[PDB]
Amino acid sequence: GLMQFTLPVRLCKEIELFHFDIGPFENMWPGIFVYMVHRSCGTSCFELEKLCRFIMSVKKNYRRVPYHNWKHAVTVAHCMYAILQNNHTLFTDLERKGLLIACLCHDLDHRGFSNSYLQKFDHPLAALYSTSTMEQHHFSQTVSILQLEGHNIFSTLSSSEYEQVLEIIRKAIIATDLALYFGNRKQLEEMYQTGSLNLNNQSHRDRVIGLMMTACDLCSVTKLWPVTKLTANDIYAEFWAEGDEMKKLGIQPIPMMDRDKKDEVPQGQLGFYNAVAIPCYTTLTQILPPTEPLLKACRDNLSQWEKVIRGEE
Ligand SMILES: Cc1cnc(C)n2nc(CCc3nc(N4CCC[C@@H]4C(F)(F)F)nn3C)nc12
Ligand SMILES: [Mg+2]
Ligand SMILES: [Zn+2]
Repeated sequence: GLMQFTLPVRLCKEIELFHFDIGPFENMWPGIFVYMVHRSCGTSCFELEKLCRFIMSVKKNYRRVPYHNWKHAVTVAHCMYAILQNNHTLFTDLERKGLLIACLCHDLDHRGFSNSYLQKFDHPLAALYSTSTMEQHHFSQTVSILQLEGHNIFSTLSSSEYEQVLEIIRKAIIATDLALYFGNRKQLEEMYQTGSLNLNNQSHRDRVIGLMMTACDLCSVTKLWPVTKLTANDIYAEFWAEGDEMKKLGIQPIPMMDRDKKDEVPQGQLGFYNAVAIPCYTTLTQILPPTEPLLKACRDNLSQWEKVIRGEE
């Protein structure tokens, strides 16, 4: 256990910042993740051989799709790392263990299609899981990989601690269904404003961890503008392929997914920042003040989309 992972200087410094981009070198992403586990959890948290085997099977179970791919998994895990490292004393040891794994696993075996497309196509997954269809699938894939021989990274926990970590992971992964975010955020907003928010209340922590999951999942809007803008291309590449598959079933896609409305993307981003992203980081910053850099970066990117609309960029 004298075997620390170490990053080149620029990465060692910049990985601590919320806006870090993990880079185009896929083969460095596993080491970046182990580095983050070792600092946010400890060199004691997992056996290195088991953790390495788990990461590589997780990678193999992400698909070659434009956005919901292995790079997205590691990107979402890094945003969680930055949240955890900026709120040293707010989280339990089980939470530090579970949440980086949940982030790495949270889109396992994504096919690049929405819950709504699986329901309209009548995919078998839509009959097995009637709500949060893909997110129940991602959690089921995580359990599968944890059960492969030599892949049980939680083997040193008691039965009850193992049950607890798998429940943190399950709830964190379900919470990445954006349909559930609007309601979660409204309850958190009321709880904060009436001062009823209690981090010793388990159902309150669960809500706060859900919002952390949304914030990490949406973190492309918190990056430097060139990263944000190029990530948006990948996001729409998926939506528009789904739009094409909606038109093949004889269904007009929603505007978000209709490549004929390419021109409105700037205005679509404004709506998304104002309805989803800004509210997300605003409520997160109220509950967890040291996450403010996420809100500040989001607002800078909103202002860049505003520039695009005025043709100033
Ligand atoms: C989940 C998520 C994560 N991260 C990001 C950055 N995004 N961007 C989105 C798309 C947002 C969105 N774009 C549109 N547009 C685009 C043109 C037509 C339509 C409108 F007519 F509005 F302009 N509608 N909507 C709702 N969804 C996400
Ligand atoms: Mg997802
Ligand atoms: Zn995701």
